[PDB]
Amino acid sequence: GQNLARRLMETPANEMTPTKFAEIVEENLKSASIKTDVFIRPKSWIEEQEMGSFLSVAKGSEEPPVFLEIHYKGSPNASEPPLVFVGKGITFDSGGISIKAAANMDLMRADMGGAATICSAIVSAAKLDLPINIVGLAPLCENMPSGKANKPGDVVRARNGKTIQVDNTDAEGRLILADALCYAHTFNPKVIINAATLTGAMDIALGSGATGVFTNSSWLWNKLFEASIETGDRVWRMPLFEHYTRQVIDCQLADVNNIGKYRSAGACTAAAFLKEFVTHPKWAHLDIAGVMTNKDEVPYLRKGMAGRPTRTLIEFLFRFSQ
Amino acid sequence: TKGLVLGIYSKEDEPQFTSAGENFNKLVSGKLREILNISGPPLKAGKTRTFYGLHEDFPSVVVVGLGKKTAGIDEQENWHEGKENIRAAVAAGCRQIQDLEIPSVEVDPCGDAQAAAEGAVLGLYEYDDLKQKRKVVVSAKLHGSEDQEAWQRGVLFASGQNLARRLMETPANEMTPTKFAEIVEENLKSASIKTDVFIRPKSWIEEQEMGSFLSVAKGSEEPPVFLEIHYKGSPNASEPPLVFVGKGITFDSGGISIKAAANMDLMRADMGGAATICSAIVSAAKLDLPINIVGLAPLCENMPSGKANKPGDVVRARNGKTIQVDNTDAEGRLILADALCYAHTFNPKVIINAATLTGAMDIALGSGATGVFTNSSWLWNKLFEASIETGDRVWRMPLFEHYTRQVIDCQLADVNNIGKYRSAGACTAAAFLKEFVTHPKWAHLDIAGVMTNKDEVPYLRKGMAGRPTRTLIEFLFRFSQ
Amino acid sequence: TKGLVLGIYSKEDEPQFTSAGENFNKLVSGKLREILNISGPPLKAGKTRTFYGLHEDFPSVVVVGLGKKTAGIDEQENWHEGKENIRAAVAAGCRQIQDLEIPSVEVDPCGDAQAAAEGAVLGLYEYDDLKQKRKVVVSAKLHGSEDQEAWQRGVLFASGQNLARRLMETPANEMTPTKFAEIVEENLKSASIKTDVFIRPKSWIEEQEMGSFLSVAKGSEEPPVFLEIHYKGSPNASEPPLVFVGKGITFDSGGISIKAAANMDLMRADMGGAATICSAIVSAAKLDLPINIVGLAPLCENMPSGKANKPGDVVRARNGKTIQVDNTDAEGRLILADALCYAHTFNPKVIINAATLTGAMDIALGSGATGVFTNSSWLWNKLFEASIETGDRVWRMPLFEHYTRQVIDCQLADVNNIGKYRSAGACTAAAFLKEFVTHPKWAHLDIAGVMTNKDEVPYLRKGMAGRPTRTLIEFLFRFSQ
Amino acid sequence: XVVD
Amino acid sequence: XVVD
Amino acid sequence: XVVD
Ligand SMILES: [Zn+2]
Ligand SMILES: [Zn+2]
Ligand SMILES: [Zn+2]
Ligand SMILES: [Zn+2]
Ligand SMILES: [Zn+2]
Ligand SMILES: [Zn+2]
Repeated sequence: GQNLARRLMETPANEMTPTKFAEIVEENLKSASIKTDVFIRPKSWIEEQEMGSFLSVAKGSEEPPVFLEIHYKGSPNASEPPLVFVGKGITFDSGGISIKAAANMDLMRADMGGAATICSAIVSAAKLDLPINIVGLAPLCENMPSGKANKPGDVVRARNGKTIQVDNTDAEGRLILADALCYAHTFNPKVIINAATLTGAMDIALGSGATGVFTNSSWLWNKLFEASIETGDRVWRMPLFEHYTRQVIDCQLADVNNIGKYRSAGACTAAAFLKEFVTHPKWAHLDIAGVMTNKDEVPYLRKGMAGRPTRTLIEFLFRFSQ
Repeated sequence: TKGLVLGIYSKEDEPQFTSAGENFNKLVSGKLREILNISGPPLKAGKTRTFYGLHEDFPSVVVVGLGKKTAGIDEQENWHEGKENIRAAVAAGCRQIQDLEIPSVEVDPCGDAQAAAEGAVLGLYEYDDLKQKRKVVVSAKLHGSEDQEAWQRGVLFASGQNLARRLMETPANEMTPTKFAEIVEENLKSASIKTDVFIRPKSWIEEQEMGSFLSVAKGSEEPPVFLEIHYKGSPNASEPPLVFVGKGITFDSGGISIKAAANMDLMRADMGGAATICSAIVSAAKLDLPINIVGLAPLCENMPSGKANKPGDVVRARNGKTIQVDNTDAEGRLILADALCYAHTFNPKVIINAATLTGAMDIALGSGATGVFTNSSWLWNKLFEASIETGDRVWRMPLFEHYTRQVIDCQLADVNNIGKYRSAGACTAAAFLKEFVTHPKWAHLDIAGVMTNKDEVPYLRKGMAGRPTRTLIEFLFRFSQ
Repeated sequence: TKGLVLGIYSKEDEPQFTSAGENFNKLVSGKLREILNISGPPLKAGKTRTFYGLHEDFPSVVVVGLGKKTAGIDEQENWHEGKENIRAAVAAGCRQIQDLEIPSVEVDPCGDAQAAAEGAVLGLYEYDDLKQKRKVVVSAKLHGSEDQEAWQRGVLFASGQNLARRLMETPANEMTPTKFAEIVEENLKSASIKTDVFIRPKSWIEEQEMGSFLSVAKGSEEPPVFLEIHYKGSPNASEPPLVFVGKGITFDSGGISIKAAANMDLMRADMGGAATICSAIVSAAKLDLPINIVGLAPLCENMPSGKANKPGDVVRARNGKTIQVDNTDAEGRLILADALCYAHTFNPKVIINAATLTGAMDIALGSGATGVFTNSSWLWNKLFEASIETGDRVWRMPLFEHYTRQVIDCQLADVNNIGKYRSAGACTAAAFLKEFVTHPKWAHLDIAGVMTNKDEVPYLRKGMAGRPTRTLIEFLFRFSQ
Repeated sequence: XVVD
Repeated sequence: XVVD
Repeated sequence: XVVD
């Protein structure tokens, strides 16, 4: 389940595009159980769904966006409310007009590691044939510079009606996730868990030793943390304080700005941006950017994309189902 | 019902109120004077104090410090100081009424109804349209019936500026070339039917051989527009016009000579040259000034793509000169090469272009005054004198051949779009434009240091300042008289 | 004569006053309630409104919004919310009296005299001493006679913090190693005669084989000092102490691994580890807590010179380990290597060090909570619970072997003073310190993200925040009970 | 991935 | 806007 | 204070 994620992540973005990613997950989910349904929703659906914040990011590229929707119907009663997972699926993050430096931007092929991790865990929950209902949601697009890309300063409307000032085009995960997280409330979830290779600031923080989890639910914090002891693929809590909301809420043109005025608490400000799009009481945001890669730190993983934390996620679902 | 902004000057025996303030004090039988005394230290200029329930009709009364009664033209600062005292003081007073969530205010004329209306309509503006979280829209009216056309001249001058601030502040994905031309078009026709608008498409620009402007617009999929405005205000239609030209880059990313991420969102205001001059034509027409004026603005975005301008490319201007485009982020120069040759077609009396051209103007004067490069000290003098009045200051910069030189030595072409050095960055870019101007009365106003306000101009909140639209309107008024 | 800060909560039928506010309204025969109604929309929390001449004695009365009466511990924010409501509200009210240039104020206890005194003494502080242009020094007293020792507990806690803010804010050329030790020394003796100060010179530090600390101090001509404070508060003198350690770099230029010019003036506050812990010992002694506490602070500057530390140098810590000094701007680590070995000499119960250690802690949590790395969840829990109370929040960070590893692989030496990567910058520096700590109850508080306030903590003006001195004092209080 |  |  |  983890090695699927490592392969989804490691594959060069010109092979692991939005369509390709959805198609490999789709087949991997159906081989795991026929109690599944896949929807590789096209641009026209995303447009109909008024996901303008996600669409704003995908427009700079000629590679088509896909909104992947996975269902594993594992409960005896089909009407049991699901556990929903959301994941960032940028198949390559060049930054766009707020363009990235050349050095090591090849690792950005793994900026769909949020969508890889959660989708691999649904595939493994279904393989384990866990007695729960789970929806998997992943916006998939590339973030490229062009004559039609997002420009710094642009205001785009999220599905929920809020306007976002896109001050920095390299804060696109935030945007893709604004729309996918409003959509998760549609399913009437028990839990909303999103994952994302969101900020380099999480890497400066904990970055490497544990994935950061921002949650409004200490119950949910506790669940993920206990699964983490078991798998050994550690999780560490980070603050979801109003102080950070503030730095993202003061905004010139709009309701929310997609980046804070300061460098300080870079992963807490980006977490504050997502909460603006979440009304649910059991929500965890796992920022996976410091655990995207292995060099030598985790002994049993060779060098390259680590697929972290897919097993802590599978363990969480197992225990949640029992 | 409403609020009331009231003024007072600094001491005589007792600091004195404006006659409106003295009247109101008599009306509440000395209670204002009494509560002012109880409240402590006197109000210095720009400062504020609020008094509740002095009168059944004005449950909030804000007294604003106007400084010295007789403050006039300051030789050191080059402005009327009283007018500046009053703009800042009734702006501060009006924003205090708005924080009280009071929807209407009566404003003291403060001995200069025009400067009182400018502080309130400029000081209360925000650009709120896209936030669902907004401040109470307050309606500011004159406290009295006596000096009405001066107060409305202030409302006119300040709304002309606030148009520019809104054209500038709007995110570039909403304020595109077509959108900009369409809002100016409607704003000019509502001002007077002695107008004509031409939102010239790419095919016209192509026919007009404006290859330097076209070279910049090609990297984007957003269509270019060449906006042409006419206000026919003279009795004789054959009077030669005053022409205004303005840079209309709706977003400057730099293109292939791409900009750094930090704060490139302010580049949505790189059409501030076209906003400023177009707002002043709209206000000249509203003022129904007895002059003929043409407004010219090339509007395009400057984006990186598989067809953008490449560093080193040679493009031909309308006038036949070749430009080496060594740096793709010197695109204003290019857009303006073509629009400035076109201005000579109209047979003008004056050619005034404005532009958020260089960051070097910002390092220079940048913030305190817009730089004006002119081959005409007559024209310099006109703009400078209007600047004293409006308080929106202008400062002269050198249009010396020395700078032409650094832009004329050029490998492939007639002119290079950037100088070999960092030195005199705004003077070299001015030298580039002169290469495309044969007219004897030409001023180039580089508006890049005055694009934004933070705290410096008291009566403007944070954001795009729309500077110097009122110095421009004042110039046309005086020019017409 | 003076001013009065008064509170009110958000609606019931009529928003309700504090009983002091209700009393005052009765005293002016309903006039406060009446002018509040006339003034418009209700006061939400933190917000303010001023009313003139309601009473002969209080010609300015500021009513402050206290939010919900029953606001308590917030699970999401991890603090008492009411205490935080009150700190911000009477800080804002007090600064309104000061802008009225009123020298004295009576402050409403607001149901929690301690939190009311903390908002006023923290909210009114500036560090004015070197400007000749100053604000009126206002004297804040309790409005009443009823809850006196709680209000003075607030004055105590907030003055303990304001000492730290003054130790930090003072320019490093005035707050040198000797100067710092001398101000703390006097502040500790005035707090209690059950104190002993040792301002240990270079010769002692040399005798103590603190070569890692000495390596940092050598580049400067300013003399190092090893400050040692004792507060003998227990009945039995042989009770093992609680030891505090703090980084005392009086200016961090980086040395040979020199810092960039931009805003390196804030490095005058790189002795904020020594300021914070020393202020809390001064306040524990003032509170005359029944515990024994040692305060340890290595004080030196980190300058470039012809004898500074060079990148690559290997220096020996007191404990015999060698450190490769690969980066000269990781000097806190070094100073603390030696001071932390020395803390084991005292036979402590707890070892708590604090330090403005890494910019990476600022990128992390940086600003909202100070990071605490502890091998003791008991100690974590103690600091965290004190943090709920003071509102000056603390957040745990990993003290995992994985990070030790990145600091233990080292070419020439036992430990390298910087990790191979940028990743987990505050966890690697925490791993370096653990190498010098054998104690079972150790917490490292990295204070670099909370060094400064801008606007985030409402009751603190702009400048050095002195965080988290009150969470530290609260911890000692509870530990002593 | 933004940087910091 | 070029820079300088 | 090192940076990062
Ligand atoms: Zn990005
Ligand atoms: Zn440019
Ligand atoms: Zn340093
Ligand atoms: Zn990304
Ligand atoms: Zn430009
Ligand atoms: Zn330091």
